[PDB]
Amino acid sequence: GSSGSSGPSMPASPVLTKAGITWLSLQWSKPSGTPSDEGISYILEMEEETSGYGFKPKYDGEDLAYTVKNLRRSTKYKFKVIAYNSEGKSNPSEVVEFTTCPDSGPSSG
Repeated sequence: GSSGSSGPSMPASPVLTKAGITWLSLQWSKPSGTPSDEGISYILEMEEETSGYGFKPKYDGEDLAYTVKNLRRSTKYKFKVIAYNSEGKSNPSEVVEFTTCPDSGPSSG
């Protein structure tokens, strides 16, 4: 905290274009009236494993969309878009929730 270099304002929560079984296609946009530097980056976070420890980074690129991978069938997960700059990062966005499709798989074996 404390005075320092400000980053990108609060971005819009990540949407869910298509919800797969072992993948999740989220969609986020840039904040209003950007500070500077064309094309912003956003880190997709997710919390659903640790015992109230903290969110972990999943994606780290300069795209306003990503295809999550390594998931579980018929499962719920949290996700929050985090906009950051090569200089630093800002506060996370609203925590959204999504579900996946069924699978069943073989199970037995």
